[PDB]
Amino acid sequence: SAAHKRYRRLQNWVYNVLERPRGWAFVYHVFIFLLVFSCLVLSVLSTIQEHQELANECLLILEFVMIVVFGLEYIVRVWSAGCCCRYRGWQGRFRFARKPFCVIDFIVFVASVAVIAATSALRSMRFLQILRMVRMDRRGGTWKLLGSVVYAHSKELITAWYIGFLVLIFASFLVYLAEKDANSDFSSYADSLWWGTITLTTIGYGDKTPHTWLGRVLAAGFALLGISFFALPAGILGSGFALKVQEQHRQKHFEKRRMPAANLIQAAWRLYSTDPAVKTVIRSIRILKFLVAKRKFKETLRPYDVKDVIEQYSAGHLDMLGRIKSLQTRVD
Amino acid sequence: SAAHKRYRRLQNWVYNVLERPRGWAFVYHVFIFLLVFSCLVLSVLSTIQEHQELANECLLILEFVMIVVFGLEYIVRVWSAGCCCRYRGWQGRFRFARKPFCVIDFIVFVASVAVIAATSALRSMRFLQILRMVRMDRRGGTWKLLGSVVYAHSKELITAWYIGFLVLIFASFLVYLAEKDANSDFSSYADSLWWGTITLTTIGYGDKTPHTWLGRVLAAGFALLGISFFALPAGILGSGFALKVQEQHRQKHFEKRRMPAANLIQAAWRLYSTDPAVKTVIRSIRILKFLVAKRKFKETLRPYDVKDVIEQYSAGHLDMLGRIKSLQTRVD
Amino acid sequence: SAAHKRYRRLQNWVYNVLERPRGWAFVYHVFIFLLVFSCLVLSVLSTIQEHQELANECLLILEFVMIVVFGLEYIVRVWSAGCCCRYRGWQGRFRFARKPFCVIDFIVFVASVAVIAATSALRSMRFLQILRMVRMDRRGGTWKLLGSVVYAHSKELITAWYIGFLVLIFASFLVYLAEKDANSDFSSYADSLWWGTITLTTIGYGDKTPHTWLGRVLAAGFALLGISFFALPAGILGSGFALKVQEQHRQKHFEKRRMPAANLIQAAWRLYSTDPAVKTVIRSIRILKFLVAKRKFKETLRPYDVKDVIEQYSAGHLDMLGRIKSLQTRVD
Amino acid sequence: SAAHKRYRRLQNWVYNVLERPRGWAFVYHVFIFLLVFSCLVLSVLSTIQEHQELANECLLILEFVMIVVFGLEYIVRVWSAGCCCRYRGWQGRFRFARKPFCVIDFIVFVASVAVIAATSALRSMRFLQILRMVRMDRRGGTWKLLGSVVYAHSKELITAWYIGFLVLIFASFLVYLAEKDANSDFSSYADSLWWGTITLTTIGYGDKTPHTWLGRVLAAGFALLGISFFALPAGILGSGFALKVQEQHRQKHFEKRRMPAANLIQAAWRLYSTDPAVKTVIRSIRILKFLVAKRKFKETLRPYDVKDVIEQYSAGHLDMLGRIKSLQTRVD
Amino acid sequence: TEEQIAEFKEAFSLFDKDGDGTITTKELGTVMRSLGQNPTEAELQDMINEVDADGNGTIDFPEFLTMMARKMKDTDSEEEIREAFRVFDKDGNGYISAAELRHVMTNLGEKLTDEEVDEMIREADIDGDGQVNYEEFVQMMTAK
Amino acid sequence: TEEQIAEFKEAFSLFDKDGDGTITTKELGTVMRSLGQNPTEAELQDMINEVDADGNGTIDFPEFLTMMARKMKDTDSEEEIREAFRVFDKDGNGYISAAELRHVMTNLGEKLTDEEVDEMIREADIDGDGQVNYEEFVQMMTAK
Amino acid sequence: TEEQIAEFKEAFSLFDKDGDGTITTKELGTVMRSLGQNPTEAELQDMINEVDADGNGTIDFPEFLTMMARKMKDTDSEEEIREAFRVFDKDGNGYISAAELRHVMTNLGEKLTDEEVDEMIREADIDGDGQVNYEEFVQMMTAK
Amino acid sequence: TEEQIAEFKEAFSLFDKDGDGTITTKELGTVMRSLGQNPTEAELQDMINEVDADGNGTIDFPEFLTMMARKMKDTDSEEEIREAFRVFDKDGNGYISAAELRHVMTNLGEKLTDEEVDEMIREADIDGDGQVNYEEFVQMMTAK
Ligand SMILES: [K+]
Ligand SMILES: [K+]
Ligand SMILES: [K+]
Ligand SMILES: [K+]
Repeated sequence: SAAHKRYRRLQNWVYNVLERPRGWAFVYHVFIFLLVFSCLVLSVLSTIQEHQELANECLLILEFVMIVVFGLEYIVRVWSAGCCCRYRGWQGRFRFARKPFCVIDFIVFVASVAVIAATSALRSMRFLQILRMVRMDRRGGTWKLLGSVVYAHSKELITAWYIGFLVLIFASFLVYLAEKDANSDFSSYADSLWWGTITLTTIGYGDKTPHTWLGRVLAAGFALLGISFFALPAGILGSGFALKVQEQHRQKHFEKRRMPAANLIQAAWRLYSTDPAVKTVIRSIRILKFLVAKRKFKETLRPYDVKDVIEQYSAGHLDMLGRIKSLQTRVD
Repeated sequence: SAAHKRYRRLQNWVYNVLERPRGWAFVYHVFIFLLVFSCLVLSVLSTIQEHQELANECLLILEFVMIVVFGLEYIVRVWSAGCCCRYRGWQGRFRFARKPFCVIDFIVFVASVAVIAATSALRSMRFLQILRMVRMDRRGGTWKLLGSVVYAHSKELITAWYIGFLVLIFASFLVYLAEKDANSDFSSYADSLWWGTITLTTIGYGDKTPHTWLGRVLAAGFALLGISFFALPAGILGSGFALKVQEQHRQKHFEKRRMPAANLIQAAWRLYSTDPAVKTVIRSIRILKFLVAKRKFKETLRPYDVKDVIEQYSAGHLDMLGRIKSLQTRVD
Repeated sequence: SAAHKRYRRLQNWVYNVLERPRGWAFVYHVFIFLLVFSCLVLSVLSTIQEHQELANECLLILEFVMIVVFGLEYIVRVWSAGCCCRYRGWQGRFRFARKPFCVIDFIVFVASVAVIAATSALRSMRFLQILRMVRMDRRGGTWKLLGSVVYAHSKELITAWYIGFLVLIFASFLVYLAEKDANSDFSSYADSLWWGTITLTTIGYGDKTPHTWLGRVLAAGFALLGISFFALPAGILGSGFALKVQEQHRQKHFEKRRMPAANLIQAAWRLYSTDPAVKTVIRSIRILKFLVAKRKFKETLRPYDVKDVIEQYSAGHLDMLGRIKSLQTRVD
Repeated sequence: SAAHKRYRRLQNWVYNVLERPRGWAFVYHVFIFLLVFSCLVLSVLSTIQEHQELANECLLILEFVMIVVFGLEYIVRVWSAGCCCRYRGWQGRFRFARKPFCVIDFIVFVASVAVIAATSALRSMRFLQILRMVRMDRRGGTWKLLGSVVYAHSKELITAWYIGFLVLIFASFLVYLAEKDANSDFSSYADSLWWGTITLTTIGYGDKTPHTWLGRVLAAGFALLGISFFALPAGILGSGFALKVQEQHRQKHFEKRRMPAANLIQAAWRLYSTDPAVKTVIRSIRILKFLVAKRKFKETLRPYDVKDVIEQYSAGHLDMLGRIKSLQTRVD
Repeated sequence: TEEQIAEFKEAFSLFDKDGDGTITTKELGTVMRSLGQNPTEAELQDMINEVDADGNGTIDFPEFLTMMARKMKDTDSEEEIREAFRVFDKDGNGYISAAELRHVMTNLGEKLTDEEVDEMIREADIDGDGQVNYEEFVQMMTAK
Repeated sequence: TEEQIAEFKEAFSLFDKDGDGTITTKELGTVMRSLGQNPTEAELQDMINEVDADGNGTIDFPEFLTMMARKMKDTDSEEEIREAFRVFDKDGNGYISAAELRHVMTNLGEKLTDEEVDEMIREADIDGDGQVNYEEFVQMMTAK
Repeated sequence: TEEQIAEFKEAFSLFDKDGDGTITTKELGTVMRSLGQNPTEAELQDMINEVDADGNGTIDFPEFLTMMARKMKDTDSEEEIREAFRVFDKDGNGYISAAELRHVMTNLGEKLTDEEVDEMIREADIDGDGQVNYEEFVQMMTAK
Repeated sequence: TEEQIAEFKEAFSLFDKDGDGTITTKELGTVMRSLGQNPTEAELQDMINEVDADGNGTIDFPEFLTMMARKMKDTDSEEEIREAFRVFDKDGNGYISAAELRHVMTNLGEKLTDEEVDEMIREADIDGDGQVNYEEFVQMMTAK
């Protein structure tokens, strides 16, 4: 029915905008992020006593807004489960809710209602709204990428950590020995460790500095080595991030080929098996399916030199040399 | 006419030096940049009260220089519109002026005349001369490249931003909790946020430092993570800049091939269609055109392995294997 | 015997977990590292006088734990030498101990017993437990990789060192000249060198800063150059680490091919030379060996485009073109 | 003569160790560098008044050492010009000295003799010994590489400079506006520029910090952008250095092929043209020359996939497909 | 032949799958849905726009010469089908097993009848092993 | 033949396109401009310097043996023209359509007459589709 | 032939190398160890699982048609053996010397008898140089 | 033939270029220097060590069968010489001009006589253009 297909269209569209954004769909998630960010900022302001009544008023209003949007978010999201046999029916909606993020969405909902109803419990509930903030990335992507890259470049990272740690242990010791007496910053080796950490990371607060000439010489000498070493992981991770995401893009690109391949083989076998209602049907299916399917397959096939191009290259060449041998033995 | 072609030559040359510099042409733009930079510096000096009369004198003289060069710049630029049917005639000059940078050039011109005529309006007009400074890059190139790269590596960047932001939120909270009592720098969570931002970026002013042992342990531990994370975008952008500009260079390189290709095909078809005034004409056109065109085409064809070399490789190989099949079926 | 093969299995397993870890085997080494790290931390705590008696008690208990695990580590490790004819028999165990890390393991053992028996000697022995810490990486891997990369990128590194050093020498000189008089931080060129080192590395303690306008201008100008230059080695090393470890992974990957190749050639020649007890034997060896060996060889052969794929490509193509010539001369 | 060939050998060897070091030859240049570095350090020490007499004594002795080694360096270097017809004979030695570094070597020589003979002139001469230090890299390599890379990646660099400069101009302005009143660090826009430069480079001395909440918000916000931007050139240069030196290594590798190619073609043509004193001569030249020349050529030919391998690939394939066409038209 | 001209008789009015030469995209879609095809309007539109003489649905049916006369034996077809198998032929060597064939056909893309898929596993290659040679399949569509 | 020797008669003095064996680069350019070619002096100079025997314009016209005797059937020509089509043949397969041909000819490089471009779209390949085979075109120049 | 059917007589019960059609993996391993093979249980299991009809050891011995009927002349074999030589043939050109052959055989993988390795150095290629052509060896296994 | 056996007569004692079968590396070098070759001791040593039967200079001259019997027509030679031209043949297409030939021969590597280089520019390829085909040269050494 026209109402039925309007239902289906809005169903699917809101589902996509909520669960799997893309393009302008990000505007809604930007809205939610700004909402929660505003809640955090307004809480921070409420901490500053010298002006908090205005903050409290605006915070109550913002909490109303949060309560309504989050509840509507939940309901629309659950209803937005009519795009597959997967989460349909009452039981399907229940399984959709068992999905862990829907849970914490329910908890932030009830936390909001508790806050508006109403000091440990209050701090807890507000912390739950901050839980929504950390829940922003649902499908792990920021975490999965980070862990994947850290594991992949484990050797480099462990080298950097080991040498940096060991430089930090020894430089701190030597400087502490040099300045144990005159300088008062380095009263104990703990202080020297603090200084070494602040120095090798290039933070350099300057609350703890060498004073003796020997101390300064040692500090500079070890600084060169360390400074080089603690900055290393950032470079390693940057390179690894670029590489890993490039690989993901390539891989994700290949599945785009998967659909047309099925299209072509389904059309080909069905049409061949078939070969004037029936004849008009076969005519149309031949013409439309092939002209579309072959086309799309082709525009999906060409790019990415890496290994893809050379794989097709090798395949074609292999049968070519196979037939070189075959034709030569056929001649003589 | 000789005067007419001198007119055309100077026309085109000044056009290129003003609008599309290359090689030594950059010297004039360096001159303009130093002029505007000197204006900025002299204004800064005029702010320093203890010596400003000399600054004002030199600034008036510099403003005369600016006024004359900018007006002449405008006139020469507009006149420098005789290289194509595009901006010729009175109406063509009008459309050349409608181009947005020519506008702001007119505004900086009139701002200069207003300054020499003559406190909000004065500050505005001087700000307009600074507008010329920001107008330096006309054709967006510094902006377009930056935006393009930021968008291309969006995943990496969002990961870094997300994790860094979240580390900054939590480290600041924990340190604030640890040092809420003893330390006086961390009077409120706002202060802790300031400290966390200054620390994780490795600026480290040192106005706000941890004092308790627990605070220092937390600060160092979180510092390691953060420091690694806030430094990440710089590495990502550096890699992306290199990659994107490399791609642009390759692409820009290919259009260099476009001209010779047309040359060859025009010469070939025309000469073939033609085939002793007419015979001498055909002789000369054959010899000169082909010997030049084929040559230039060739020197424009060879380099860039990437995909280019392997594309020509595959093309040649495809017809080769095509004829392998053809010849074998022709034999038997 | 069943007891004999249990002996062999546990022998080999403990050998692998101690000498060549992999996967979950790292948990034991993590345990040891945390043990030694805890010893270091507890010593640091013992330095802090205001609470050291608790530290001493816990340190004595930890030293008992260290003594027992290290002694058992030694014995189990030496016994764990029954996996090859290499270190078997009493003489073989002696050669296993001559291996240098087993030595320093013995010294840390005796150092621990000396500490529990019992101020220079005590400091020495505790330093020996820290020697165990630095002994963590046995087979040099953190050191070998670092040295290899430093040597490989020697040109880049020397450029950075040279220019950075020279900028540091001259910037410090000029700033010292500018601020010799007014500023009191720059009392002597030594002080200026200290300032320059702290500045160019971006530590910036802030104990020594320029004050005169000229000094600040010079400091900023030289800062730009230097700051760029001292940060360079970290980037070079990060790239080199990634590249070198990638190369190592590729190389290590190729030896994985070495075993199957021998398997295939041994099976092939033996089975061919052989070609119904004998016939059943030949049947089984043919079927099982080939079906396994060829399989494994194949799954070990395909990946890594780099040079590997193109090497196989070229090899196959070379005999193909060889036969192109051969067949054409055979035809005519 | 045996004395004559000893003369030639030592001639060439000392020439190589002085002018074109390689391997252990670097030990002598390390010696010279440590000598000049020690002179610099001892001068620095002589500045520190509270102990300078010992410094002066050791400096006089070091100057004797410098005088003798530099004079001997000069003489041995000039004499070390007997390896080619290039710098032989009295006139050849004169041209060898006209080479600019030999000049400044002469000046540092005479500066040393002037210092030992003996306040502006003295400061000058000591500065000349520092000129030797900067002369360390003779053949420009640290400078040529830096300039080459800066020019190659000009686009990226200008983007970074432009955006960073413009962020620095505006952030400084806004912060100065925010804190013009309360804060006393930002008395004038010059001060704000100083603060902005120290902040965006992540030095962060901390002598100038924001105090108002608005100032801090602006400072942090702009810090994020800037900090990312000023760190960019280091990454760009690191990548460019790696790339450029890799290219140089490849290129330098190809000339290694140049010698064997000439060897092979000289041997081949000469031996062919020749084809039993004469027969024994031809026999020996055939056997020895070819077995050596072909060998060495081969070990010099294979590596470097990049373009080299694919260039040989394409060449061989081109004649192969050429003969495919030829043989097929020959058949039919 | 007889069938070709008989279908051309309907094609003269059904160049856009209708009773009159027109754009008839929606009519074509409804007719196909009645036939059981049930296509999409956008799918019909893209197809009509691609292969067309008049380029407005009411083409002068040059597809009379396309559909019947073209044996669909274009080498592009063979290459395309080979590539189509490649994405499913992990490690190649006729990698497809009949199980994978039925899986993809009945679980992905257009979910053809399991009986049709069984007929595919029979007719296309009776062997039904994990090494079904792809040359036969591209011939199977083209010539075999 | 007759035309070859007849043109060689003028060529003996017009090796540099003039009445006397000389560099005659400017004279050649003016003569071409009179003929309607209107070339550039630098264009004439580079060309003369490239293919030359005396290398000063007054070459002993070995181009008698170059122009007529060379059928311009060099395989380098065929490869070059194929590459020339490649830059315009996006995705290949005879990608050029006559519209693209006229566009490039009349809008880029040398803007040949639209009538000449129509004659190209006719003679080179009468079909005028988006799949004009390039082998015919390279033969069209070389042999066809 | 006679030997094939004679071995098939035992194979009917020893499809898993035993006296009864069963999984008989451990029995097969013990029987091989008695024969002197001394295999591993995991090695036997993987092998049985791979090539199998029933896929449980008690296959209906289609390996009667595999072992004897398959001449082991598959081009995959030739390519595999060529690749096997490649990893040992540094710089190629028949790089293997008989010394390297004996070294690898007697020091790595399965340590075959030195007499067997000498017989390999004799039969496979009598020349025993550092340039032993690999085409003969792949034929040596396949045809030669 | 006559010359081969005549040279073998001296070779029986001059396998290391002397009057007795020995290492005779220094004697060989001195003899060559007398002949005008003037080789290096290290150059002689490496060569003797490479191609050898006894591997100590006093080889049982299997180079009787190497030098004369080997026509030096190995395809490795042709490939090597082609590669040798490649490094000098910038952009290929017979890129070498006789000027470049004389330049390299008389300025680099072994500085052969200018007369010998002129004889090379004549015999190897009389044309002396910048497009000297390399196939003739590799044949010129091998067969032509
Ligand atoms: K910093
Ligand atoms: K700092
Ligand atoms: K800092
Ligand atoms: K600081």
